[PDB]
Amino acid sequence: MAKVQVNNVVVLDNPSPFYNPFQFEITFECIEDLSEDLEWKIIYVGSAESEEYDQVLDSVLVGPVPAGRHMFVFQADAPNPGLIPDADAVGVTVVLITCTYRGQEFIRVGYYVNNEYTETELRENPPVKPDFSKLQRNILASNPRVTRFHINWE
Amino acid sequence: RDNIQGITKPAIRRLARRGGVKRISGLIYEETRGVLKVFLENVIRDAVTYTEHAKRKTVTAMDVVYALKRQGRTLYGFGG
Amino acid sequence: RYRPGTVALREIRRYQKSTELLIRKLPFQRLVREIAQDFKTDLRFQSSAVMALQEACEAYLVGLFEDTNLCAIHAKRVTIMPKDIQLARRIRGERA
Amino acid sequence: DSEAKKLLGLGQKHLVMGDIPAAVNAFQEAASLLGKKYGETANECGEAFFFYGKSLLELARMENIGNLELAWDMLDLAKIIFKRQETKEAQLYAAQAHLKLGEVSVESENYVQAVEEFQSCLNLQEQYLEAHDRLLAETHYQLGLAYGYNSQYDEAVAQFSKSIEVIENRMAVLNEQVKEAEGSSAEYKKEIEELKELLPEIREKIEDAKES
Repeated sequence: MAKVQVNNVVVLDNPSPFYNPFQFEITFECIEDLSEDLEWKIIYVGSAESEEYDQVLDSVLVGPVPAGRHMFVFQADAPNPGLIPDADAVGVTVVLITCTYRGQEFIRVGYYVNNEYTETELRENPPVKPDFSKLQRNILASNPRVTRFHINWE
Repeated sequence: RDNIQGITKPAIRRLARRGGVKRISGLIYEETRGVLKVFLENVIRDAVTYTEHAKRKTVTAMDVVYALKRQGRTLYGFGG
Repeated sequence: RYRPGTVALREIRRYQKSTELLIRKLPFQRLVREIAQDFKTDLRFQSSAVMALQEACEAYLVGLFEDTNLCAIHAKRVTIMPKDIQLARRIRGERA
Repeated sequence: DSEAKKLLGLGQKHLVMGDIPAAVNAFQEAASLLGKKYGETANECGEAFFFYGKSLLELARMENIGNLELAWDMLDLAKIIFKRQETKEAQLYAAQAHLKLGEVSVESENYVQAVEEFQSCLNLQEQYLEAHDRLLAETHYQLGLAYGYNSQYDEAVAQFSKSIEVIENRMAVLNEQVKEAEGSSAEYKKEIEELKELLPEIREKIEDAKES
């Protein structure tokens, strides 16, 4: 029935240092009153090789959600670098905004994020162990990927 | 024993070009074959499930479309 | 007419011909039947169903390769990599 | 070099006149000059290649390497050249190239690629325009068309209703501006009534898509 529609997502504070928190201004809409719970999640892909290194940065559980347009800033802390494989630290990776209704994920927004060094010396000769204090995170916000899944909206 | 593949390396190159890829690495062939196998596994599982629920012995194109609708649809923006 | 050179045409996405299917039918059908047999089931696939599966797989892979090439354009890579394919899978909502 | 811009203007005027062959000829000559001078990738060839591909699309549409194939090639080159430049003008031109790629896909009976190109154009337009822009209505209309062709009629009526929504939003904004402006008391109302004339055929498209 598509009872919740994400009309827009605006990436805030981009670019930023790696340690800066993610901030997404999300604008969505409920066609009717929701009897169950919505759950928003931000998920960082620390490694393209395995999903085991996905970090759920934060989760927001609301319910019941009334009909109409809603806008809110989902803010989540930066991923734990101690859990990120060194080879996947510098370069391109993925961040995800998932929304779940009644336990079923119905939308998954994906952004490419490019973590790189700003000092040219570090960019040319990157240290063996990545320096996240010197990494800058640039979310490729102009190219979102919204994946809609069919769920039972009761 | 059986490493049956459904897609050829020229076909992989043609699909990569349609995607706009200019140069592919050697491991791209095996990676593409693996992802295609995962996709086909999910879709075929859903279609056979639909067919066995319907109590039919032959999976049809409508069964395939019903299974494909379960995979999820990726859009390149929010207003679309 | 004026056409760009081949070197320039390597930079864009190859134009899709409506009639042509990029995945050859016979080995693909053998793979489909092998997966069906692996699912402990004796069902046969109709030609319409295997053609639908062919077209679905082709569209899936072409979109995947588009996003793979985007991921590779970023991080300043000339050649795409399995990491690029995996990141494209991740960003296109795919989940294990 | 100046003759190349003269060719561009001649081709645009011919396209507006309806002499699509002459437009294609002028745009082809201009694109040839720009590509032979600056290279078939440089930024100076962007608009030339875009108008060449657009004229090729018009030629293919009138006829109802192939025309659609060459149009796709030129428009995708132009889209690359535009997207690589990080300015608002270039991004909106890239959105236009995406829209023309989607129209070429519709004419090529490739509706999935058409819906992809229209979505890309709409993403660029929504992130670089105001929410009451007539271009957003046009893109929603093309998107609903592609959805109807692809037998996604629910998304078709959704996109058509979105076009109606943005048209009505622009109508309200223009009524506010004709009420709060001094010295321009007629153009806004005329444009409002133009959009009102445009509305019922979009509603008819909604009904036709509902009919499936």
